[PDB]
Amino acid sequence: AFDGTWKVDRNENYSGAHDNLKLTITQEGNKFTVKESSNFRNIDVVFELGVDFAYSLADGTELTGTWTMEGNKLVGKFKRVDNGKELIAVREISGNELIQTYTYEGVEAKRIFKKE
Repeated sequence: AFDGTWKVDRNENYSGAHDNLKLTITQEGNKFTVKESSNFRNIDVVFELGVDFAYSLADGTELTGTWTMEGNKLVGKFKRVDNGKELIAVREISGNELIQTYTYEGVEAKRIFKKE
């Protein structure tokens, strides 16, 4: 749980570099980075667990939050004040994988992926 790579593997794969997600988390003593590979380069979210902070992410973000990894959960809350105004990731490792329910202004947008 939160210990190794996750997802995606489209054949050998050629060049180009296109919307190549993949998760990979591996806590190591309050140091869990998450492999939020998305449509904003790979980009990682590093820090030391229950480590609050105002950290940019996509040169036009302001994800200010605090992930307080609780074993199998992912409580905290980051927002892009400037416009997204909320892009939490309320979530817990469903079971042999994760979703990531981006809690946004009232909605529960869950992305459905997993692990490899």
